[PDB]
Amino acid sequence: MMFVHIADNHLGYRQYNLDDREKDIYDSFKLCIKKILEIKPDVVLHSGDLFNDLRPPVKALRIAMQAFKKLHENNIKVYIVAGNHEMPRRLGEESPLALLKDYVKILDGKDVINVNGEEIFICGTYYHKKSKREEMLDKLKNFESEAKNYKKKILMLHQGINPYIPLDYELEHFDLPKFSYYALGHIHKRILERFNDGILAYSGSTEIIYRNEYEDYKKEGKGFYLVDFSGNDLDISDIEKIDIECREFVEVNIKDKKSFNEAVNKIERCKNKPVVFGKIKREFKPWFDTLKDKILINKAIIVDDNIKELLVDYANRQGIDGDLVLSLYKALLNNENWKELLDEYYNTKFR
Amino acid sequence: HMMFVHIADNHLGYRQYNLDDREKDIYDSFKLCIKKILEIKPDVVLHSGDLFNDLRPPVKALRIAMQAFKKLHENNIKVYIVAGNHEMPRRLGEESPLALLKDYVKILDGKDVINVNGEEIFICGTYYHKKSKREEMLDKLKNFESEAKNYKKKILMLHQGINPYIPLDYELEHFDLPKFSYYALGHIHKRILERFNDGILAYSGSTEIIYRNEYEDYKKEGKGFYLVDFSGNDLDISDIEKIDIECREFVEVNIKDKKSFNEAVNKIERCKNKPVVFGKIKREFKPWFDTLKDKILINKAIIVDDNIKELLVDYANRQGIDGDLVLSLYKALLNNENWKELLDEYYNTKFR
Amino acid sequence: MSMILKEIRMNNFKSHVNSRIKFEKGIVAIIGENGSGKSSIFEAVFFALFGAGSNFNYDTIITKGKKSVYVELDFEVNGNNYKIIREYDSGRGGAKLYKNGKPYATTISAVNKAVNEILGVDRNMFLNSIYIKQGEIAKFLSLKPSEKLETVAKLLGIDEFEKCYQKMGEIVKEYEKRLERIEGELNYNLEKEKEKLTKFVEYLDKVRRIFGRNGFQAYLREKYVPLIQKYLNEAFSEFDLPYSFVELTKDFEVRVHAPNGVLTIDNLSGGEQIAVALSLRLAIANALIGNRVECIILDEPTVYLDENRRAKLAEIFRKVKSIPQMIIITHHRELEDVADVIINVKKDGNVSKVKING
Amino acid sequence: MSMILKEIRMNNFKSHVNSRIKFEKGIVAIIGENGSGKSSIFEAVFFALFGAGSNFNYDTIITKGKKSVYVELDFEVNGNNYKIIREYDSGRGGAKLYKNGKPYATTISAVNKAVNEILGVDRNMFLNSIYIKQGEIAKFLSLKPSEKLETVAKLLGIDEFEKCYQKMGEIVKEYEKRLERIEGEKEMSNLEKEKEKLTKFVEYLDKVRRIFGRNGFQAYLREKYVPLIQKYLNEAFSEFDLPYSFVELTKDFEVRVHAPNGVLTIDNLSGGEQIAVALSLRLAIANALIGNRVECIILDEPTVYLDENRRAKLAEIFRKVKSIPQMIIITHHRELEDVADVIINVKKDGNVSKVKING
DNA sequence: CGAATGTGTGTCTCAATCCCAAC
DNA sequence: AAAGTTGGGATTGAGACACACATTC
Ligand SMILES: Nc1ncnc2c1ncn2[C@@H]1O[C@H](COP(=O)(O)OP(=O)(O)OP(O)(O)=S)[C@@H](O)[C@H]1O
Ligand SMILES: Nc1ncnc2c1ncn2[C@@H]1O[C@H](COP(=O)(O)OP(=O)(O)OP(O)(O)=S)[C@@H](O)[C@H]1O
Ligand SMILES: [Mg+2]
Ligand SMILES: [Mg+2]
Ligand SMILES: [Mg+2]
Ligand SMILES: [Mg+2]
Repeated sequence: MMFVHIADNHLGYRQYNLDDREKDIYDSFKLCIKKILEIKPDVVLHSGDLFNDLRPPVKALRIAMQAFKKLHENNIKVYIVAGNHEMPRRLGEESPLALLKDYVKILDGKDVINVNGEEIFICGTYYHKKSKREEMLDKLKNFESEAKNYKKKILMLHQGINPYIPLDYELEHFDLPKFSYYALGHIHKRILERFNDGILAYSGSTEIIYRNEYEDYKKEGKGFYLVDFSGNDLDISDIEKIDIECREFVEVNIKDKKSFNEAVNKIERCKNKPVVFGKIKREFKPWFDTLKDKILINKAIIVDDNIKELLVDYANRQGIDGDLVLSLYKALLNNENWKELLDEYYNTKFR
Repeated sequence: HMMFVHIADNHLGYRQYNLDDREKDIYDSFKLCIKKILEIKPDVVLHSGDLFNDLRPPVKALRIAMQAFKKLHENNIKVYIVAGNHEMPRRLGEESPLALLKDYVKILDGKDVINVNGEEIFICGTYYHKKSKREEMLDKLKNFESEAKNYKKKILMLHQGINPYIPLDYELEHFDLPKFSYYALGHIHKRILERFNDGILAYSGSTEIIYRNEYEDYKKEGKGFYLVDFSGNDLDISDIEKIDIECREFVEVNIKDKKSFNEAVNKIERCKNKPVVFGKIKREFKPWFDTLKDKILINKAIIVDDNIKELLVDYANRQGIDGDLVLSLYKALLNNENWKELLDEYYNTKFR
Repeated sequence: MSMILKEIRMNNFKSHVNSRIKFEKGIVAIIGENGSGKSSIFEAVFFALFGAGSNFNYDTIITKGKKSVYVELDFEVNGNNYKIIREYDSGRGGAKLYKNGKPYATTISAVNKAVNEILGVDRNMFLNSIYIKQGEIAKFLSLKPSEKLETVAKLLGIDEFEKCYQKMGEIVKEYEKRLERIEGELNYNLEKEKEKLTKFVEYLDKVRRIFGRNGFQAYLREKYVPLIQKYLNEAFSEFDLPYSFVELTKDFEVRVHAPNGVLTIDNLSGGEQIAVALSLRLAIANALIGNRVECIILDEPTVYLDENRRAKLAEIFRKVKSIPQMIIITHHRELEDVADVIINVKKDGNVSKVKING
Repeated sequence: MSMILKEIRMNNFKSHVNSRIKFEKGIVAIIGENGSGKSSIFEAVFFALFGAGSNFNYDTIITKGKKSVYVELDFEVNGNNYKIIREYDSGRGGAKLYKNGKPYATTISAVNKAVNEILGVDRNMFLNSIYIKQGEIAKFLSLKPSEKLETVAKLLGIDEFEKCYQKMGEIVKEYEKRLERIEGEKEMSNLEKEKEKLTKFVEYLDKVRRIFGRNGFQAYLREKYVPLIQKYLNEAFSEFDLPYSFVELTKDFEVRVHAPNGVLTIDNLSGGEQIAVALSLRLAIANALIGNRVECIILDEPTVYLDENRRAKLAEIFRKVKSIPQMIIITHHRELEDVADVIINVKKDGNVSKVKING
């Protein structure tokens, strides 16, 4: 009794307006499907952001369709929740996931599964924006009432939880009811920790989307989760992380002559031909062109070679009492009595 | 002892007048065409192009088309399709919408033979060739000609325009077509059926009224698909029954008098579905016609309120000046000929 | 400029016979077909702040069938709630401006006079800062050298020091007459106290020179350039454009560094110009991220930008946290998917209808 | 006027270090990224016809790294094959102009003066008639009154009469020199006949010069051109599915639009509706002089400011257009690729533009 | 109602810029 | 001979100002 938690594939994302970076997303996604089929898991939980846009290219729809067709043909039930890039924005248009309706269960409610003689409770919903949180809390409280009977229960959400993503969080932590496992998405940091006598997990992205995620790939490989829910409960031990092969990135900040030596030995000691980014001193570029074939592209820069505090700093540099300049600066802009304030200065503290 | 279906020009996704109702009318008529096809149980369905309206159609149109040909493939109906002009990818790495139907439909770019109830029938076809690459198309047609002589039954699927039918934008002539038992064509929405080169050439009309110049054809010959019976060794018109689907009614009115106003209401009431009115109506007649904006879909009617060479001489002589001089001088200066040699003649000879 | 709009109501204004539209904090997106009343909404807001001019003809803004126009506007600035009301009945016009319930101005000119000091921005410089029209995204870039640094002063917040420098001329002169009271009489020990006031008035002028243009305004603007140039590169690089780095002079003229040469905005493409103008305007916002929390209004900025640049621009707007409320008009779908509130606007019988989505 | 472009080569022209581009008859679509090199192709066409101006700095148009610029252009007009070659080596410039093979002009100013004789259009009105740049599709309609009819004459083929009106000024003033040549000058008196013979003839020539004037026959012929244009203007404007009675065109070519409860002008319309009128007007003018001025037309991103729907409907317009022999269009939009006849793809490898034409 | 207003428009100017030909 | 030098030409930007148009007291 094992399942796969995968999310944030962002199929169709064409990084750097470059064809190769668009295909690199497809391959890793195809490779994720390949590894999943090699494992033959009982259930696949896709927790959102399969596509990058609401109207993805025809190729990305074919690639995803023929992928989820294979999973359904091998008697793997796939559950999905709509992501933020998949919720229809206008009236008559449909989500891209509607093409996968006959191979994947799009979760907006409850469902129970029989796995070798045991009832496991699956529930999930689409991406709720921060405005409609009160409707979300009612959907989560309903999923709580329908769950007290089942000792094994999982929750699929495509949201941001407060203690994990502070920038754009749509839910707080204490609103989440008790579940054995949390299949979450919308943040591309691979996260795995305990939460309310269970395991909260962000499967993370599949390919490096935004540039802040190669620092992760060298530390934390990208891919999906393989969870072993055979025993009655869940721990960190029975969760194996599956790493996929991504496009290598090489970061250089060449402002010195020692920063050219770091390149070749790193560009070759990686899997595939990488992408270089950062800053390269102008004097180093022409002697750097020798290996632009062993690299994909070079998005590197060619480099040549608090007012209230600063106003006082300026006045003293000219030789004038800055505290006077500032307090006067407030007296007239706030339209206060500069008359009452100027008459004092001439008497006491003048020379 | 076999039957097949010839259908074309569905234009799924066509959003006429940016109107939701007109967008669904294309889906419904297409669904109903699939519905009628399922009722018939035909052996093969020949779709000769323009299933979708665009290269990037809406997801809804992709779902509707997919679920239709999945129904056809699961019922052991082999569907053959050729890409239309609205479906040929314009850029390189991007794919055509028809690629989603690869597991239910054979996209024809070559030959294929089928055994149906004990007889071999030759099917061949190619995608839409723009008018520039006609010699490449002709090279494909002469190749399809050599590979067919063995078969007494043969069919050709094309999405082009033939000269004797559309003078405006035709991409091939009639003599470029080799002899085939049947021609399943497309890209023109007037339904055409006639004899051709000891065979039958056929244009399956559109399924819904797309361009407004095509209701002229809809009322004469209804829109829908063809049902062909290839039981005999050859083919005639007798064993071809056209199956018509119901489309959105259109009502044309020229209400500028009260005698033309009864022509409106009595027709708007004596039609099938909520019609579409268009044309010109006097503004003093429009508001008392607005009472029927509930029994109509939309109202695309107009509100109405209530060479030089001859004229230059006519103008010069009207001002009182020899235009023959004005004109012949006008030509003398535009060229680099001698105006002096032309004016000195006038000043000496023909002056007063 | 802690500027934020709340709501607006409008009667018989161009295509909007009647419409009440609610605004929200965040990326507000107004979508519709062409001529559906999108740009017409912002012509109404501009009408509320500044009365009809000769350029703002009533016959131009009246609904062609009607004969009157009414519009009220709610908004906040620096914490106060304001309410502007403008009307034109049958030949005569009036205006009311409320501040937190009770009225503040009751005449048209009184409202216009009140607006320009609460905003610190006039009619003409309001179009180069807050309300950017169609194609005029790069207008702020190509302004006259004097006008360029003039509108930059408002964009950076330095213009408030000029308000002191002019009010100092009032202050310096008044302390000079307290000196004329001794000087205008000292002709025709305690003499040291005569010199105490003279050295004191001389002090004020050098303080007036601090607030002056060449004094601290230029000094603070000169210290602001590297920061804006850093943010300018951060946002311009998001367009994956093939250029080394974008140099910003102290005169706010932009130079783009190519590998084998240096280009200016003149040579850049129509789309690359917009790529710079937006990223610079955001660099100014990101520079004073907490100093000047101003709201921004844009009318079709993604125009002249290709499919990818329209997309990248959306992801730029989503990561922008420096502007509290940016309202954008577009006929493109690349910005529907990134907005928080989407205001749909369609037209029935030459009359526009508003449908707000939360 | 049977003007059609053929092919153009260019060296070190801005982003194009080397590019050879052939044109075909029909709906030619130029696609590419922003800054890929689309507009630069027509900056070169303008460079070959008219030399660099003061605002058209060489430093502006040379590849910022390179030091030379070469552009050769082939084209047709009223049936003849022409070829222009302009270069600038390292400080020196030259220009060549061939006609059906053999050369016609060899100096820059000789070529400059010659091009203006075959097109009949100077620098100023070639950008308002044949090469319409960004946004200026509708600028011609909101233009200044005198400037509006000044450019209306060129796309109508009326400017051919203004050339007569000014070249008629040559004759009237030179035949007056033939009087001063006579005035200063048992045999006498057969010259009294010459006083009435030539003076009444000069008064006649000036009386003919007023016929060719603007307010004389140009305005008159323009009046007889409006009714045809107004009908075509509405036939093409109704294809935009816009909610208006009919489009009225004044004699002065300023446009008034009929709404049910009012009448609006271009001042009130939205940006996209201006472009809708502008393209429909230029197509109405083109449909008018189907044989008088069968000229080619070039558009730089016209579907900008147009929504998704108007872009599509405008594409179905261009397909039905048969009056214009060759209309080259640039777009960053996909709404026009699917309707074009030839698709010239323009990509850029860093800072150098490379063209991949598909026939 | 007529004057006080900014707002735009047309047009005119000195001045600069830079291409183009010439010595 | 070769190289800059130089004035003829065209267009452009900023700076002035009467002439309108329309709002507004
Ligand atoms: N006085 C008026 N009475 C009635 N309608 C008017 C009047 N003035 C303008 N309109 C109409 O108002 C519409 C202009 O609205 P806009 O907001 O400019 O359109 P839009 O949707 O914003 O397109 P954009 O954004 O400008 S490209 C046009 O359809 C005009 O015909
Ligand atoms: N002198 C020059 N040397 C080198 N590159 C230049 C020069 N002048 C311009 N460029 C670049 O050449 C490119 C050409 O862009 P454009 O000529 O505008 O063509 P385009 O961008 O494809 O078409 P549009 O209509 O402008 S979007 C731009 O990226 C410019 O930055
Ligand atoms: Mg997400
Ligand atoms: Mg995501
Ligand atoms: Mg077709
Ligand atoms: Mg068709």
